[PDB]
Amino acid sequence: AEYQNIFSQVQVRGPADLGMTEDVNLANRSGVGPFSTLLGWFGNAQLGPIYLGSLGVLSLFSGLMWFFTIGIWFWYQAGWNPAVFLRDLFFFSLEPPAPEYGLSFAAPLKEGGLWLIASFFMFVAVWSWWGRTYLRAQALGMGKHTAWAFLSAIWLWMVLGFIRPILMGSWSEAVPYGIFSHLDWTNNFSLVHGNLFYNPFLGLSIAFLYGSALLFAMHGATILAVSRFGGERELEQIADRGTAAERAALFWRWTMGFNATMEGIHRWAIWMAVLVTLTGGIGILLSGTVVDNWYVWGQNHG
Amino acid sequence: DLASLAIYSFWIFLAGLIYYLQTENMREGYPLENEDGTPAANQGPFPLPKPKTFILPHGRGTLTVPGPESEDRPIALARTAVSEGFPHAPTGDPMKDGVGPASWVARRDLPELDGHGHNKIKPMKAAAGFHVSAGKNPIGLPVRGCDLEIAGKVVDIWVDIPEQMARFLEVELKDGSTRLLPMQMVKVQSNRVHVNALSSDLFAGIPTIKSPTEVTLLEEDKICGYVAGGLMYAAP
Amino acid sequence: ALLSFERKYRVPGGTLVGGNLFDFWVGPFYVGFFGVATFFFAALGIILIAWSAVLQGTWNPQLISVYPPALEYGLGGAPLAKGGLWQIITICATGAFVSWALREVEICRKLGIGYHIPFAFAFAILAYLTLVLFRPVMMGAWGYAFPYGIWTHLDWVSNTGYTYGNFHYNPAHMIAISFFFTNALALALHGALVLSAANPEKGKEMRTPDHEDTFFRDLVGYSIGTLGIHRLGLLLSLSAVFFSALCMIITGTIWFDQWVDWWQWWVKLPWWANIPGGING
Ligand code: BCL
Ligand code: BCL
Ligand code: BCL
Ligand SMILES: CC[C@H]1c2cc3[nH]c4c(c3C)C(=O)[C@H](C(=O)OC)c4c3nc(cc4[nH]c(cc(n2)[C@@H]1C)c(C(C)=O)c4C)[C@@H](C)[C@@H]3CCC(=O)OC/C=C(\C)CCC[C@H](C)CCC[C@H](C)CCCC(C)C
Ligand SMILES: CC[C@H]1c2cc3[nH]c4c(c3C)C(=O)[C@H](C(=O)OC)c4c3nc(cc4[nH]c(cc(n2)[C@@H]1C)c(C(C)=O)c4C)[C@@H](C)[C@@H]3CCC(=O)OC/C=C(\C)CCC[C@H](C)CCC[C@H](C)CCCC(C)C
Ligand SMILES: CC[C@H]1c2cc3[nH]c4c(c3C)C(=O)[C@H](C(=O)OC)c4c3nc(cc4[nH]c(cc(n2)[C@@H]1C)c(C(C)=O)c4C)[C@@H](C)[C@@H]3CCC(=O)OC/C=C(\C)CCC[C@H](C)CCC[C@H](C)CCCC(C)C
Ligand SMILES: COC(C)(C)C/C=C/C(C)=C/C=C/C(C)=C/C=C/C(C)=C\C=C\C=C(C)\C=C\C=C(/C)CC/C=C(\C)CCC=C(C)C
Ligand SMILES: [Cl-]
Ligand SMILES: [Fe+3]
Repeated sequence: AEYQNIFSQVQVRGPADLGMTEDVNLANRSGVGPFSTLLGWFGNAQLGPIYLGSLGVLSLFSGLMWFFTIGIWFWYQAGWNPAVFLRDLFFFSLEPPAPEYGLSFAAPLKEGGLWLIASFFMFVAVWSWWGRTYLRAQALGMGKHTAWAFLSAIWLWMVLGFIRPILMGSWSEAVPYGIFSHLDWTNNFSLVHGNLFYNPFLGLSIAFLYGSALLFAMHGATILAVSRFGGERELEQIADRGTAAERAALFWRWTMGFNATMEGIHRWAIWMAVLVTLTGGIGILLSGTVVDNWYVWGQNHG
Repeated sequence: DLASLAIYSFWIFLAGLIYYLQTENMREGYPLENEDGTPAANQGPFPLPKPKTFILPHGRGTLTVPGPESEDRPIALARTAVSEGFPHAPTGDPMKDGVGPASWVARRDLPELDGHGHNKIKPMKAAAGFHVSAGKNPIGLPVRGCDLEIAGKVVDIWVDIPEQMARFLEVELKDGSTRLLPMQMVKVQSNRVHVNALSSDLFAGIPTIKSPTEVTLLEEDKICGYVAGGLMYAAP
Repeated sequence: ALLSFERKYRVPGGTLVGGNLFDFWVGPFYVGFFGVATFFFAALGIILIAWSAVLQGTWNPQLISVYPPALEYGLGGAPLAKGGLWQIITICATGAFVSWALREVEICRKLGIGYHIPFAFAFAILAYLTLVLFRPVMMGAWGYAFPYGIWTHLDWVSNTGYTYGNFHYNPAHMIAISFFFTNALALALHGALVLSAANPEKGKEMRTPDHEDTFFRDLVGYSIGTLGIHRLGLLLSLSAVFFSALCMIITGTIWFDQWVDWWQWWVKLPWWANIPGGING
């Protein structure tokens, strides 16, 4: 048996790493947490520290509010009986206001009111966390790649529960907070729109979803294949190409006729991923607002 | 209609994106060459990208790509056919010459530095606070070759301090000297360390390092290339 | 024809079969015994498809479609026009995929790197085999496999899914989707991280892996590391496909009723099975 390097064979620990200090306000970084021997077998054993600024608390707070808001309702539905609560856990659902109220905020709590509340908490929780993602990169002098990629996912999210419901004219068009609920909603959205498979954007979106798995499988495997030449130290291989970067590239060139570079492969990676939700948001945004039946549209594109 | 507009726009966008992506992945290894190191006739449909420059972290300089490429080392190989497309055979000792699966590239002869400017990898004896926190500790273990013969014993572990990870094992040979073995190429067993890629009589060939407390990028490449080449060349 | 640093690697050796008979390149492509094997299987399979196109009456890519033998035929042979071409092509496809993996193994040996790639690819081949071979055989007829056609195969998915109600309820299909979703999230982060370090704020100096680790601990309070992130991606990927093949291998075999009903085992557990109120009471 040859060593595969999927799990480390020897763990090595040293003093806690307080991390790089840049324009970072060290007053907002907590203290290091414990070391996990378990995680250590796969990756880093160190937990923490974490940086909690005003936005972090803001985000983290409203994040729980959203979560709790939905949860008291699920309990209201379970008749406060902890037995029922568990049995029908996947069945509960906080639905949006009836189509009657349109895009109003006058719906009574037991009729969509809580939904609006919860949605509002989720709105700031996500957007404040997005800002957090940007500032955290600025404080360390790094590019904003993570913030722009995260924006892509936010796009699909914004379309699903905000932008589309407004262009349609009612919060009833949005997604319900429930496990089995949002599953039915999905199946249902497709049926109502003439079978989503006829929507060219779902098709692209799928392509990239499958492509993301193809790529990461390819990438992760490659790097492990050349980790015997320290292939994982991607940054230095970018500044001073080593044999790891050369045989990695050559493996793919001899296999499919072309290759990437240590930096290039990551540009392929960020876009393959980002396009999943980018293409998907457009597809959904045009559903019901511009195209009513994809089967029909497909019959004569227009 | 709008939907038709959207989807058509997208495909044009996607074509520009793939163009960008492909040219971006040509900043290394290009332009292509003939087996004799001469610029190849056709370079394909995509043009070389406009150069970009990296500012290395510790006064270590600048890097601009694409830029003049050149193996800054001799290649002991000779053609085996009269036409392009065939294997080139090693003229000497593939292991000693650093060709084929035993190849290494002329990386900077400096060590990699962590975020603060310190050597990224150090022997564990010189890294205060570090210790084996889990798994069999290899230190003091004898090392065996693919020929089932003992070639030495581990005397230390070189660690990556900023990533707290084991990267090499320092092994002492019968002649009293030591060599580095990449962690990813050894099998740590309950009562011994096994090394498949090499046979006992090859450990001495492993390239040696200048300073005993540091390794340079150039030395890592020669060491790793060497033991990986054993898979093919030590085979008998 | 060669990358600036390529000649030194193009040495003899590594082949699994045929010694040095096929040990050579064509342009950038390596050609092992399996290089030839895949070409043979692919040419043939493309030929049979072209021939199946005529029997059908179209040369339109959106229309062409090779269907498996009708259920009547069970697991036996069938006339070329009615399921036979599909069976032969399936063999060729399988021959072409397995050969490609083996060719990758040979490329691995010449370069002296690990076998993780061919290994990962095997999982994809496995998913394919579950759909066109394993499930059909366990169900009793080649008629349960999917047709080879750009749209007709989506019809299969759609129909096969709805055959058990809303397929969303397949539990193994839920795990699978989670891994797919997660792998994409992870891929987006890995690519953005490395890029934001190699391309720091305008004019600033190239960041280090230390900064990468810092950024994540600052953000979520933990960093899996550079080696860990690649182990993770490989794992999320292979797991997504593993649960996919699995959710299908059980559909129509050990479970052939509505998937939504499968969930009663939980709601009807003795204890809460009778309490009044809630959604199920
Ligand atoms: C996984 C569950 C279903 C399935 C469900 C779906 C669904 C749902 C969708 C697709 C879609 C696609 N499927 Mg499928 N598909 C299945 C099995 C297969 C098999 C196989 C050998 O088993 C193949 C070749 C394909 C191929 C394809 C593509 C034509 C198309 C997706 C583009 C893409 O980016 O893919 C990911 C791969 C990459 C990004 C890598 C690059 C590979 C390229 C794209 C392959 C091109 C193949 C070419 C069109 C066929 C050549 C055949 C000739 C005989 C040589 N599917 C199984 C049975 N498939 C999408 C579509 O738009 O359909 C109209 C779509 O929405
Ligand atoms: C894209 C089309 C549909 C959709 C279709 C589906 C389908 C189809 C499936 C899911 C499934 C899931 N969906 Mg969804 N889903 C949508 C939109 C959302 C919205 C929000 C939009 O803004 C969210 C947060 C979710 C969230 C979720 C997860 C709860 C669950 C997948 C696990 C996962 O790996 O997630 C990826 C994210 C991470 C790994 C990071 C965060 C950690 C997550 C939240 C952990 C969840 C654990 C889960 C609650 C555990 C249950 C078991 C316990 C023992 C009770 N969906 C849209 C509207 N969703 C799967 C499922 O199993 O559902 C029951 C499933 O099959
Ligand atoms: C309406 C129908 C049902 C439904 C019915 C099904 C059915 C039926 C199936 C799936 C399957 C899948 N479904 Mg579903 N599914 C639904 C809704 C969803 C939703 C959602 C958000 O609503 C999601 C995320 C998913 C997600 C998924 C995936 C987990 C999984 C497919 C990936 C896979 O197996 O790849 C595996 C990859 C392959 C099979 C490809 C192998 C590639 C081969 C080896 C190489 C080909 C090379 C090519 C020929 C070369 C070309 C060369 C050129 C030079 C390029 N489904 C609805 C509710 N789903 C499938 C599954 O689990 O399959 C096992 C499946 O059969
Ligand atoms: C290309 C698009 C893909 C993508 C990308 C993506 N996602 C991202 C990013 C990117 C680039 C981020 O930067 C961001 C991130 O920070 O990741 C680590 C994120 C992120 N993607 C997330 C989820 C997510 N992404 C998904 C998908 C995708 N993300 C796509 C596949 C999905 C699916 C598949 O549905 C989900 C659920 C988030 C985990 C994270 C952004 C976090 C956020 O917005 O947080 C607000 C904060 C809260 C809601 C906090 C409360 C949380 C819990 C309800 C309570 C329990 C935990 C809490 C810690 C308990 C505290 C207890 C106290 C007693 C102490
Ligand atoms: C029966 C239903 C049909 C259907 C419907 C459907 N698919 C869909 C949609 C719908 C309605 C989408 O909206 C979505 C899409 O984008 O479509 C264009 C999608 C899609 N269908 C896909 C695939 C797919 N669909 C399929 C099928 C079908 N889809 C059926 C035919 C199939 C197959 C094999 O049959 C596949 C492979 C994806 C490409 C794409 C869906 C989106 C996706 O993967 O998204 C990941 C990202 C998000 C959900 C991002 C929003 C993220 C938030 C910002 C984070 C949440 C924050 C929160 C704070 C987290 C808290 C976590 C706590 C733990 C802390
Ligand atoms: C964890 C598994 C993930 C994965 C991994 C993966 N794929 C891989 C690898 C890996 C590690 C490779 O090394 C290999 C590669 O070399 O990629 C560049 C590959 C690869 N993954 C590919 C495709 C692919 N992977 C997919 C998925 C996945 N790949 C998973 C997400 C999908 C999906 C989701 O549908 C597709 C289409 C190929 C591009 C490539 C392998 C190429 C190959 O084997 O080529 C030689 C074979 C031929 C020339 C065959 C042609 C045969 C005949 C012409 C008949 C055709 C029959 C077929 C049934 C017709 C189908 C028609 C459709 C309309 C239905
Ligand atoms: C254990 O018990 C306790 C009480 C402690 C907690 C219990 C809570 C539980 C068990 C919670 C379970 C929650 C679950 C399972 C939630 C699931 C949500 C799911 C599956 C999907 C969500 C989809 C939602 C998306 C599409 C929502 C998007 C929302 C927006 C874009 C915001 C829109 C904002 C609006 C309409 C109003 C705000 C207005 C402005 C602009 C200021
Ligand atoms: Cl300091
Ligand atoms: Fe990487």
